[PDB]
Amino acid sequence: TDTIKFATEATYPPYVYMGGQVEGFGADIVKAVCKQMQAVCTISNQPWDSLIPSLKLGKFDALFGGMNITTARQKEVDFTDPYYTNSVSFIADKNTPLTLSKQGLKGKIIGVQGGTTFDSYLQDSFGNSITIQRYPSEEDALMDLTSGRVDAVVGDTPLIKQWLKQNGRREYVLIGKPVNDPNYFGKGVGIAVKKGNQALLLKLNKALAAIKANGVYAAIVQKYF
Ligand SMILES: NC(=[NH2+])NCCC[C@H](N)C(=O)O
Repeated sequence: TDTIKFATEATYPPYVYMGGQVEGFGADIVKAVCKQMQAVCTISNQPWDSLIPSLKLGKFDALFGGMNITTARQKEVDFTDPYYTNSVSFIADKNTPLTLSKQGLKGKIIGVQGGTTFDSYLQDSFGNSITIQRYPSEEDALMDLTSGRVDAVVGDTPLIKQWLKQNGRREYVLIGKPVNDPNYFGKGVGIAVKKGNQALLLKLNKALAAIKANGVYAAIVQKYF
């Protein structure tokens, strides 16, 4: 559709991040679909909480950036077909990037609410490579994270973000881990457009399918994953 404005908050590696240009897996997917569509595009970096309101007001045409498709979000916006698996977010101090793998988290302590699906996911995906500390609640896990007693926390992101905001901690940020274990697959990550924008949605879906078909998608995946 010749001109398309995308927005994200560039704070979620490896999906999106700051290279003063937005970079990352999602940024490359967006550039690739735009090329496929013969569209001219920009990616704007804006506060996470402003994105959906701005999409609804029509300031942007599309949102992306490690955005998990969820039933709740599907009530507010329309998503494309997913272009990668869903992400489990780890919350950690921004001063130290983490590689979210068995080797990258070697010697780290990860806090989690005990007995939850997040706890099971950590056990299955990391096994004995990490130390898991379990808490009665996400708040208790965060009390340890933000006093330096664990390295990262895994839990419900909207609740965690709410806690961090209420308690005036901007120091802690999210890192995305793609879920490769089919037992924990969700709908995936997708590009969001304004609810009812069927024309753009169809164009984006066709473009995503086309980059999958011509090898462009596979090369982008190989770059990051
Ligand atoms: N661009 C970003 N800051 N993305 C954060 C995404 C966090 C999480 N995956 C979610 O779907 O809510």
